[PDB]
Amino acid sequence: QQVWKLVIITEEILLKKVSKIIKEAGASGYTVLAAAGEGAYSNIKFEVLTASRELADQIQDKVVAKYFDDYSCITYISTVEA
Amino acid sequence: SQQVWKLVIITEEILLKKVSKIIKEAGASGYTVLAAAGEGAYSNIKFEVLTASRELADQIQDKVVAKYFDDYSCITYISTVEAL
Amino acid sequence: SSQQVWKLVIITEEILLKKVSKIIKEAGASGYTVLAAAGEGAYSNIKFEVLTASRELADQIQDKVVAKYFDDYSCITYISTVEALRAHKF
Ligand SMILES: Nc1ncnc2c1ncn2[C@@H]1O[C@@H]2COP(=O)(O)O[C@H]2[C@H]1O
Ligand SMILES: Nc1ncnc2c1ncn2[C@@H]1O[C@@H]2COP(=O)(O)O[C@H]2[C@H]1O
Ligand SMILES: Nc1ncnc2c1ncn2[C@@H]1O[C@@H]2COP(=O)(O)O[C@H]2[C@H]1O
Repeated sequence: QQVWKLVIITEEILLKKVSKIIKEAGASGYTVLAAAGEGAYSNIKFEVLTASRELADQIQDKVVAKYFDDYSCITYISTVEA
Repeated sequence: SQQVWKLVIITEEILLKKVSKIIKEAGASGYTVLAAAGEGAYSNIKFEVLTASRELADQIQDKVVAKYFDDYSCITYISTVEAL
Repeated sequence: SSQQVWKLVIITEEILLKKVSKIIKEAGASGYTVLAAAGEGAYSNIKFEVLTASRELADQIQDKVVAKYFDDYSCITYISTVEALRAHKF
């Protein structure tokens, strides 16, 4: 019941593209919340729970490779108990 | 100092008052709600409830899941954090 | 391939947005995220999330906000750890 929580915080423009990467990669779902900040609720925070670290890592590695340079994004991973 | 538990519940908006009732009636210090959307559209809510005792978190959790999980789209998980 | 970073959360009334933001930046944080929130102790609270690679940085921010506002406003704070890619700077 120990799963991994992937977080992606990125510009709101990427809502469909990032949720595509999540859905296709095989995640059972995702959560998304409106967010603001610096680095106006112009961003979104993705939360993807996955049964395996490797899946979380694969989603993050694709999102980062495709979008980290041309859009402002951060991402991190933690573990939770389900 | 002091390790507390973070119970997260994600359910749809209409359970807001019934779930908050369960949290308060279980004797939690309080709770935090954020608006959220997702797939498993922004008419779901995310509860976060922090508790000194994993006991308290687990009861609140089972009582919510018993009453509503089968009939409503709903997820939950627990982690630990460091409070003051 | 991963590095430990600390995540500081502060939940306060929305009116404290400008003051708390300024305390985060003045301590040298690379950034912060804010979400709108409601709760009990409609979305008239705010949740800050501040990631940093030094627990000392997180401790300074937390100590200053607690000292300044936790008497006069209803707030909570906590800290946990997360993992980030080494390639990223926090
Ligand atoms: N794997 C997952 N990761 C993160 N959030 C999820 C996951 N599965 C379900 N959820 C959340 O739980 C909610 C249940 O109802 P919804 O499908 O409307 O929206 C869902 C998401 O917000
Ligand atoms: N035990 C708890 N778990 C989660 N959040 C809390 C808890 N106690 C207080 N809070 C949050 O702290 C906030 C302080 O102001 P409010 O009472 O408006 O709303 C409160 C909640 O958002
Ligand atoms: N150190 C940090 N802690 C928390 N959030 C951050 C940090 N750095 C950047 N962010 C978030 O990542 C977002 C990236 O785009 P923005 O610059 O619009 O706003 C940023 C913040 O919301």
